[PDB]
Amino acid sequence: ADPNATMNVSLQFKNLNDFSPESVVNQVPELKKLLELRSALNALKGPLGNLPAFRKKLQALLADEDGRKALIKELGLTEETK
Amino acid sequence: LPLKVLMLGDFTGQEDARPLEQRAPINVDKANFNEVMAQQNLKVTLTAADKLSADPNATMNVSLQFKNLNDFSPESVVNQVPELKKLLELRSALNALKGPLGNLPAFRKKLQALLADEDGRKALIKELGLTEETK
Amino acid sequence: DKALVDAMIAEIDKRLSSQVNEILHAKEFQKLESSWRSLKFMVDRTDFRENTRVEMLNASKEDLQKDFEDAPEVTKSGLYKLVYSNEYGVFGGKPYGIISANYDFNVGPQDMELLRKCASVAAMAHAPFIGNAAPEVFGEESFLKLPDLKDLKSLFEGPQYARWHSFRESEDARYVGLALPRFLLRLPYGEKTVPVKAFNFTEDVVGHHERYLWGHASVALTSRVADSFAKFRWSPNIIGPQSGGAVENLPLHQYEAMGEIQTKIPTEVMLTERREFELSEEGFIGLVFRKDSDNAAFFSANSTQKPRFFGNTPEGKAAETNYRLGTQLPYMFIMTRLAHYIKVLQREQIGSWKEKSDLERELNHWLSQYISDMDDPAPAVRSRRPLRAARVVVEDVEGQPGWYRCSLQVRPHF
Repeated sequence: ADPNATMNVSLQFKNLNDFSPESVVNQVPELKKLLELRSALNALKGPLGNLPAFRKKLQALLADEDGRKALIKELGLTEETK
Repeated sequence: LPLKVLMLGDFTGQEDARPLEQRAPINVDKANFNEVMAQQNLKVTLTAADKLSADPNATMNVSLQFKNLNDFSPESVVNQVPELKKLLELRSALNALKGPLGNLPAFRKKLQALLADEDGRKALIKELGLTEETK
Repeated sequence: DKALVDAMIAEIDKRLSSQVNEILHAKEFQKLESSWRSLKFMVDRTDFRENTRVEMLNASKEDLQKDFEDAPEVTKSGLYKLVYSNEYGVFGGKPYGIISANYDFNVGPQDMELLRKCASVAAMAHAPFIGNAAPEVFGEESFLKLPDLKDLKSLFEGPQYARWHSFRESEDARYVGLALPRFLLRLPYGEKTVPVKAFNFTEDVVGHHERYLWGHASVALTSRVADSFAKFRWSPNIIGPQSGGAVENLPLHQYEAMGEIQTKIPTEVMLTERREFELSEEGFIGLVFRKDSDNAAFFSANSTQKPRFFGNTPEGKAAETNYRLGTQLPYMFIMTRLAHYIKVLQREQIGSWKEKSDLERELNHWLSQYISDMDDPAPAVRSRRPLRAARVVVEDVEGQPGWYRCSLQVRPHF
């Protein structure tokens, strides 16, 4: 929620399918980390993995040094308390 | 065109000095599998823990030989290991005696025969004689 | 009095079985035995009257590496000599259909290099190489720990698997196929279920399931290929409980649990659908156990090769489809049979008065023999005719008199 916050991206294209949002997210870590977090939350909510695995993978996702602490906090705020 | 498969693996207890190509492949089928085993000639020289006594330093070395799959049965294993074959002969002697199939003189003679084997240990001999009823 | 003598027999048999267990549970003895017994389990499940043949080649992995590293090139290795040279590349001979290696592979560099050489040979001769993977490949002591693995895909990201990761990207990986858990070959000896003569032997399997005579599942997969070929002369029907990938008649072993009874699973673990799917994504051929029965199934036979991703456009998705088709052994087998037939039959045509268009016409008429392009052929009848469409183009190489460049593309049934 900062109007001075800007995001610089370096996208690369080899075929037209590289213009799809999936590729765009794959090439922008500030979004790819959020997609990995999405997969983690859906897996947890569907009971596909236990809480220890969930915690390990969450640490893995949030460890990315290119992410902002604010983004990390917004991602951790989505984790259910249990 | 037939469907030909090549099974490559360690079918023997040791590597051959023969160059890998020099050694030839063997055609196998249901009408000659056992013959293929016998011609291949199986042998295992190996040492296992000697559990016929109460000594952790006691080890037993065996040299098993295989010509067919039936040779992997415990009967063949015992037949090829005198430290166990003598115990099976002792078993037969004790069952014959307990079933009254032979008299005490025959029992004694056969017992001497079984225990005479020079490859047996004196401890094993004592354990075998301890199984003979006093009468 | 006789009761005491019977007690003597009980103690004597107790000691004798104590030692016999040491013999029968020895790793060397079990190596030899499982080798031969698994071999027979394969052979007696085939049908030599259906033009099925099998040859035995005694070779250890260490000596395979010794030959491949000693030779200056794979074309001069002994295995290549007896696989390609004496067969596929010999006028009057016959080509080897597939190679079954009774070995377990780890992530070790020696095993990786051996896999590379086997992929090269299999690619040159158009014959896949099938083997098994060892439990430590997953970082576990034994396959019994598979349900504890939370994420194999993440497990494979560690640097320990760098070489395997590149191997999956090689174009020769299409000729490599590795299986997962092993399977029981013998039920433990027992006075009722598996008795022996004279000596009252009751085999005592301890807490270590390694006491069980495990066998390499590669042989079971080989039986699948054999059955498909015995019925149809082609090897595509080996990936389903009803299609022909089902292994029936597995050994069972009921024993006491915590006061109840339970059977030792014929495979080390009872793989769930999700775990099997993960293994399939990792390029492994997992033989899954049908719960509460004596039947297992191979749901899929993906090769080691990892599929490539292309741009999501019409052409890109088409490229993805073709590549995955290449990544699947059930279609690779059709390709390999086609290559064998082409080599053999074309050799006989060398010397005939053939113009380019003559090649086109004859090759079309020949390829049509394995095509089932009907609106709805009987299911599992396009088994005998695995192809649905096929296209052949013939050009002349320019610079000499009478050799051509042929392109053959096939669309088989899904």
